[PDB]
Amino acid sequence: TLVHVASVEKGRSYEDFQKVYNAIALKLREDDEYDNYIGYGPVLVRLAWHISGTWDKHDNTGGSYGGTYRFKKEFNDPSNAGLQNGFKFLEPIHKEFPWISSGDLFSLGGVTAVQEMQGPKIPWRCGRVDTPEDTTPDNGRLPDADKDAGYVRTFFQRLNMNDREVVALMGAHALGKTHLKNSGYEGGGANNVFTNEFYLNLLNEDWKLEKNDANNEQWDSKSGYMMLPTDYSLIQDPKYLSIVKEYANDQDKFFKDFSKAFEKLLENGITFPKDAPSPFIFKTLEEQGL
Ligand code: HEM
Ligand SMILES: c1ccc2[nH]cnc2c1
Repeated sequence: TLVHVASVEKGRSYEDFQKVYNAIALKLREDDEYDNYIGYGPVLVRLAWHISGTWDKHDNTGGSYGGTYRFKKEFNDPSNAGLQNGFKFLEPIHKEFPWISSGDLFSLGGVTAVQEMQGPKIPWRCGRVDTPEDTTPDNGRLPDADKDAGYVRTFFQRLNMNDREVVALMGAHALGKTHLKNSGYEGGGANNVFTNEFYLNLLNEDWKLEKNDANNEQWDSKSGYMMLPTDYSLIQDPKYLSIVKEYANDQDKFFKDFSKAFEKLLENGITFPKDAPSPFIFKTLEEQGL
């Protein structure tokens, strides 16, 4: 119903966005201490998903386009607790590059994090345009963690995602950790390297249903790993489980499927002129010798 047309920031081209990529990537390298030396990679990915995950396919409300996370209603969404750190991270980036829209910056931060953490290339398109504060979606559009596969499946229909896209997207839970103070879930062992480990862990660990100090159930393993009830639902549902096994046994296929679904997620709600530039594929720092 609402239409949002991609409008390229004036006169900008690939090299401009590569420059923004690189500033994000260098800071990512710089600020290595954050969250017990996990770095900001994971929270930037989470931020990019939460700013896109407000989308509603039925009326094209929410979505990354409007960059509405900058307004207090959305930034104070309880579902977004902890994400202020990612916002604070990108603040000097925005100040150095004031011409990039908020939506483009938030989504590009997510792409950059994934690639720098050795995940797949994620094609990325520019052209999100900031929209006014009253276009900010209401709280409560992001998913709950204490639910089952049916919830997860239904939830993601609203973002136009199918079983394979959901299971692939969840693979980002290889990254970073939960924070009791943020979500009511107790962090387990944490990584900042993007791999298909989330699926391996699901299938190979000895999971026990435990209560954490916030009185929420989560699945914990002797090895110090953890899963959310919605994570675990991927192996409880037989359709989800088949895909989990696939990604666990095929790193390349996971990367390819993640790349597509993550780009899709970041682009939901946006109309790209026939006219628009092709998606950009940014080189990593290591590819550039930086
Ligand atoms: C049913 C879906 C999902 C639910 C219930 C869920 C729930 C959560 C929870 C509770 C947190 C911890 C927040 C805090 O304690 O710091 C979180 C962390 C995170 N989520 Fe999800 N999530 C879902 C899907 C996704 C998807 C689609 C992505 C991205 C493609 C993703 C990326 C992340 C990342 C990277 C973290 C780690 C953040 C950090 O370490 O600071 N999540 N998830
Ligand atoms: C968020 C972050 C890390 C995770 N590891 C397993 N499930 C997770 C959710």
